[PDB]
Amino acid sequence: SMSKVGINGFGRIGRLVLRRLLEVKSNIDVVAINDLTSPKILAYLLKHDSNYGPFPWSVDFTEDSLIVDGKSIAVYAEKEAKNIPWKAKGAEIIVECTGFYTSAEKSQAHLDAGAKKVLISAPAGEMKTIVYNVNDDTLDGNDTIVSVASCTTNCLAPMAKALHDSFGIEVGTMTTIHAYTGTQSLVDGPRGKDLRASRAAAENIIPHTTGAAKAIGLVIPELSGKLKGHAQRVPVKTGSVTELVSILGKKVTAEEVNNALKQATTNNESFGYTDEEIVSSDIIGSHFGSVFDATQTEITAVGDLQLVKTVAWYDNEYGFVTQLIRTLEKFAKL
Amino acid sequence: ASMSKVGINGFGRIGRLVLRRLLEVKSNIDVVAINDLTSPKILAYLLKHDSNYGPFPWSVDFTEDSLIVDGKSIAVYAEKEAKNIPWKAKGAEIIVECTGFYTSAEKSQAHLDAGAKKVLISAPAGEMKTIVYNVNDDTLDGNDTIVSVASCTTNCLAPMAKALHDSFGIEVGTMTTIHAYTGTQSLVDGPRGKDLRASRAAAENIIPHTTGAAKAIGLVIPELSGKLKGHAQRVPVKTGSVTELVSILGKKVTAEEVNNALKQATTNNESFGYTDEEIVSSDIIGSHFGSVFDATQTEITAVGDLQLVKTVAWYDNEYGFVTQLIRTLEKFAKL
Amino acid sequence: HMASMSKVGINGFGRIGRLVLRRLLEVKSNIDVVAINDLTSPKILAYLLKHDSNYGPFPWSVDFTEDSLIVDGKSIAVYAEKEAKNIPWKAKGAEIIVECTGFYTSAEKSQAHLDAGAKKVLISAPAGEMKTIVYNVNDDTLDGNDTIVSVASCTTNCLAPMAKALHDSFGIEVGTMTTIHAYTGTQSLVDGPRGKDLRASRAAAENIIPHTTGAAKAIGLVIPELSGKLKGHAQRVPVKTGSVTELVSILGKKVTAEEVNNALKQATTNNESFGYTDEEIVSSDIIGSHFGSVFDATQTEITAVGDLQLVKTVAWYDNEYGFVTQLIRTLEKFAKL
Amino acid sequence: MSKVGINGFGRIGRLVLRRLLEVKSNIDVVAINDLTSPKILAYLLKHDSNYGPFPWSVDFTEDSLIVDGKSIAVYAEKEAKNIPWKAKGAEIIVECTGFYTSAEKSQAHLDAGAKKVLISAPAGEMKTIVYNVNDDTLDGNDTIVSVASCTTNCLAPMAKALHDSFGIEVGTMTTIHAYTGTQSLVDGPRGKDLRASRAAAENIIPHTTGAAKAIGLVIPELSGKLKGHAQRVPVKTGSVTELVSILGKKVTAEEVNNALKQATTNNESFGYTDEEIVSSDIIGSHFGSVFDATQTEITAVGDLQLVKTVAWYDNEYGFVTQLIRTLEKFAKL
Ligand SMILES: NC(=O)c1ccc[n+]([C@@H]2O[C@H](COP(=O)([O-])OP(=O)(O)OC[C@H]3O[C@@H](n4cnc5c(N)ncnc54)[C@H](O)[C@@H]3O)[C@@H](O)[C@H]2O)c1
Ligand SMILES: *C(=O)[C@H](O)COP(=O)(O)O
Ligand SMILES: *C(=O)[C@H](O)COP(=O)(O)O
Ligand SMILES: *C(=O)[C@H](O)COP(=O)(O)O
Ligand SMILES: *C(=O)[C@H](O)COP(=O)(O)O
Repeated sequence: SMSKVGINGFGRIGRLVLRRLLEVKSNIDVVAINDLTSPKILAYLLKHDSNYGPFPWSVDFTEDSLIVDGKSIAVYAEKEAKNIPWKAKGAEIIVECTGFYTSAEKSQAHLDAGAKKVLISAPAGEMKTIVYNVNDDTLDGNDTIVSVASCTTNCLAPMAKALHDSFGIEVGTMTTIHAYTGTQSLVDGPRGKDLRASRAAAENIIPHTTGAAKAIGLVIPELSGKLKGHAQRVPVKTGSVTELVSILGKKVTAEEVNNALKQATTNNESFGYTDEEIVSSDIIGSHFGSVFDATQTEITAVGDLQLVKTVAWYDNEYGFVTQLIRTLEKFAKL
Repeated sequence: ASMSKVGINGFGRIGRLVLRRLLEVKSNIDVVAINDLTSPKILAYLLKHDSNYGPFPWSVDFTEDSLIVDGKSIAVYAEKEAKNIPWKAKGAEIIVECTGFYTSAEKSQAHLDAGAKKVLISAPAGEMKTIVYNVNDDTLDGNDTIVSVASCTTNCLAPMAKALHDSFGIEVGTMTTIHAYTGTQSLVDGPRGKDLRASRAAAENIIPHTTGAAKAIGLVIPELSGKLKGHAQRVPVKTGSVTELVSILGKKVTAEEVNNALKQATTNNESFGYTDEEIVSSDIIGSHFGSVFDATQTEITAVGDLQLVKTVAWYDNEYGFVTQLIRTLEKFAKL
Repeated sequence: HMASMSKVGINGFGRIGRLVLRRLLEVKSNIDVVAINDLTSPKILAYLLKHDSNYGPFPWSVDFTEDSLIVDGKSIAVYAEKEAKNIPWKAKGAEIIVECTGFYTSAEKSQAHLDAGAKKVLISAPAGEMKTIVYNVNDDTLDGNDTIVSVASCTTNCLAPMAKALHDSFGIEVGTMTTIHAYTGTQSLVDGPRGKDLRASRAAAENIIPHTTGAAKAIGLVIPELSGKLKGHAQRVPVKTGSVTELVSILGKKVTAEEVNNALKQATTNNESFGYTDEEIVSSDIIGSHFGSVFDATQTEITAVGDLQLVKTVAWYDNEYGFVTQLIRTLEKFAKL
Repeated sequence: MSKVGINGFGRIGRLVLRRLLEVKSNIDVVAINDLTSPKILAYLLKHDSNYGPFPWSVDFTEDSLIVDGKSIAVYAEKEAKNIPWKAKGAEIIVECTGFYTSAEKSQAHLDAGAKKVLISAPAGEMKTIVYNVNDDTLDGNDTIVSVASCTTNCLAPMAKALHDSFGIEVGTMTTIHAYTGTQSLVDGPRGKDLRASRAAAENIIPHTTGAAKAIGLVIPELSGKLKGHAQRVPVKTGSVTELVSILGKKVTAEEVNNALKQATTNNESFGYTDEEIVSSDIIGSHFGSVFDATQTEITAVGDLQLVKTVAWYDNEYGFVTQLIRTLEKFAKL
């Protein structure tokens, strides 16, 4: 199985990818990173993290590398992926974390530079799009470029899968109350063409699109076209919650829904359950893609018509990263 | 000539804003007395200096037993029990009850025993007339003595639900409000009555919470009782909130039809605003509406003959709701 | 009679540039903004002008065309030039440029606006050793031959009036300042590279972040006698606007707190730039201030053992709008010289 | 003495328990006194917005908490004198309510049958301990002692190092300090202090600091020579103290840094950094104070010199580590 990884983009997701590989003592080794910033600044950002605290392992750097837990990781600085020297240290699978290569066509550049596979940390149009412990069995040995969808997709999918398997989802709409992220603005000022993205993120509730609305239908194809949604971005640094309002294929009670979800979470490393009265800071550093919260289930029933609201927490950074890593570990062995 | 002399019980966020709004609109209502647990010095400091709305627009001073606001005295009483408030001293006739401790007819009766004639409660207060101005204020009459203006979220939800119900019918619906933190919550993790989530640091968390709209809505629009449920997610913004409603309607619709219907309902409506601008919560701070419908967030999800309709309205849960309280107060005084 | 200059162009319609317009309209200035240069579309600029997270809705109407804003019914041209020398300032006869981008903070750089047809430039930031004005501290150093001028920084505009008053009353022998300062656009929203400065890379709304300010170092431009006598820095903190500067000085006289506060009170009298408070205010109370600086008598502290004395004085400032009111007073006088 | 009681299971009290378990202390917490139900206390112990999930099991009964399998009695007395500390034999009381910050007030716990009291705050004229500055002042006859305040625990090691190396002639400090429970969530009455009434997460708020009164008890040669205050700001925990001093010697920055570095060597209470840290990096710190050499500043004109030195502190967990050090020593005297 492939054991050598390269990371393109050592931002929030890239840095956490490394952290989680080390934490689970993966046999995968990160051999190289591509990013335009100096090793000294990357080392600083690896070592000190506003959301997750001090890095658990030693961190140092040289002019062209980081040294992490005594191991050397090359730092390349190519603006175009086609130029990254992935062959130099034998980088086989690229975790593409920049946001600038979110298509098969764009990520082909890494294969052209000598890698064997690419795992894209975002939705990436019409390609295999995997939420681990939902549809990771769709992968096979011939796949070369795959997506792990988005954080919100990894929250929504397991919950949608459980409801669909138990009851049928006829139609549904989701809203994620979502921690602010780097695509937003610190102060009011231009942020590309999206007006709301221009607004001070830590001072506002901000409506925003969600990657789940396009990606969910690739993950659970029976639900393609049956689900829409969006986000409200709010001033918490990480930790998010997805609410899904569905019409189901049969009549249910709150207990029945909660039981079905509890069953779906049993011995499921990707999908957790809680009936504790938690809040978002309790999900920070979670090792699930999604934690269903039985305390927030609500059934609104008027005869033949019933609306079912189900709610799951997710750490949009580290939780989603644990999912990426599960998918990567499987992807490497194919 | 109306029943113009008012007393405020509870000079907190809502009480102080009551005064600010009455003065802003040059109301004929005269606030003649306040009851609160704290000194006039402290109440004057809080009235003058506001973290959400800025400097008070009028002069503020105090004496040992009064505030002096724009040169007009307001008596300050410190009675923990409302039956002991001497409302007759200055002739306070209508009491704006803003403490949270008297949210029923039986409790707010104390003000009437203490010599007031009417009470308007700034919160849901059980099975009593419960008014969202410009939704059901025509249900008030001259015999009402204790009435509620529901909650902020009810004032946000009701006009949007009334419009949809009138134009399309609502068969069933569920709401979530993404809601600014309030004084019922906690600064640091620590006990906060019986509710476990209320104990958690409010400016550092998304905190699920119950909403007053969930019981108050079938009092305001009786055709909808039993048909809506909902809750809140309390989040770290200081004021400014947004209510999402997911409904099944009585007919099939397009987003444009929905937006047009809501736009028509907002026209010449001082309580209910409309936007198709890409606003965010800070833009609703200081709003003079109870609710502002946002056409940019309308979403129809349809499969077959099944349709879910998501409609969204903003509200300033402080000042916006207070403008509604004041409209209701002004009418109640004239009855 | 030679009329004062009345037509302004704004280079950079960021926070400062937008607030420049706001303040000119609020004061019903004689000065009209006739043009703006910025690379962002009029649609987005109109959206940002109309809706402000810090100051609320714009008080006048706003609309736009593909190449203009229409503000209070008046058209303002919008150009999109990357190089200042290419801005067509002569089209609407922009005479004074308010240079708000941060990319032209020197005489050499800002003279490009003169090449582009403007007559004078006022830079909204420190700009090396050029004429540098804190209004009501050293604006009487301006004259008719000044063509490119700086208004220093917000922190300079906070520190200087307090330092001037102390220097004039008592003497400042040496001093150091710390500003506990609202976060700004030069910082980061999430932890990530922000040029070469390590602390600027850290999430601004989630941290106390030490940061430079040249305010004290270059104070000799504004108060020559204090050149080289002051140092300081900032702690950037999670408030959206509103800041406070503390100055610890060795003075040239033994003083009491009352004596310090009285001298500062006299300095703030009939002074539209420098206010005084003895109220127990907090940062949100300074948001929207029309002063450059507001001295707070409640925070004065004298620590003294024998002849050894330290004096702490503290002034609030709205690092956005308050600083902008200073920029506008400077601009109005500059226009008449 | 090994059996402890906690009066007040707020931020400090819960973290006292957390740290005691973390260091595998032989101290045994046998009882807690707080007006809140065990249900709610167990929920707050389990789930912490600043430090994350509690690392041990937590359960409860109507009158107890069960922590890592061990029962801790929970009493609900509003007056300390009525707390029945003799029932489980609580000998040393960690007094964390803020309502008994004097000898005369904390005497109540001795009348209630405890042997000694350690107060988590300044408490007037009593022995006031910053661990690794003056913990050698404690002896076996002391019955009521203070661990000063978080800011004092930050300031003291920095002031002792400067004073020992250079002399501090006079100084003034400002701490840029995380908001705390004594402040207000929304603008509204908060006792008599006007600034405390203001929304803490939305403002810079000038405030007193415990270090102003306590530092002279910790370092007696400096009594009357230091003053200061706080600016409370919107971070949940993590703070930073700046001290501006007139020293008794002329110095360079490197000389100051070096002197500080030496003071932090083999010193479990006082850390050192030359990295470009920010406040979130101090959250969870196991020091009372971390001196930051990157912020050192020397301002000199002629033969006048001002020296600015800066130290980080986790005002919650760091200070609690110092409290625990002092408690462990106090229990053995
Ligand atoms: N977002 C909002 O704040 C909001 C919006 C709509 C309605 N409300 C509702 O209106 C009421 C007040 O809310 P608030 O946010 O102003 O609370 P607040 O806590 O800011 O104010 C409560 C005030 O009442 C005073 N008080 C408490 N008990 C009292 C008593 N027994 N006698 C006299 N004074 C007393 C307090 O000192 C404080 O000044 C509540 O019923 C609340 O549900 C609040
Ligand atoms: C998580 O991937 C990131 O915060 C994007 O959020 P989505 O809501 O999944 O688009
Ligand atoms: C408004 O009344 C106050 O914030 C309460 O909020 P609800 O969601 O209306 O209870
Ligand atoms: C104000 O100009 C801006 O926030 C910069 O702050 P300084 O502290 O003046 O550099
Ligand atoms: C720490 O003890 C608490 O936050 C008090 O702060 P001080 O600045 O030490 O009073």
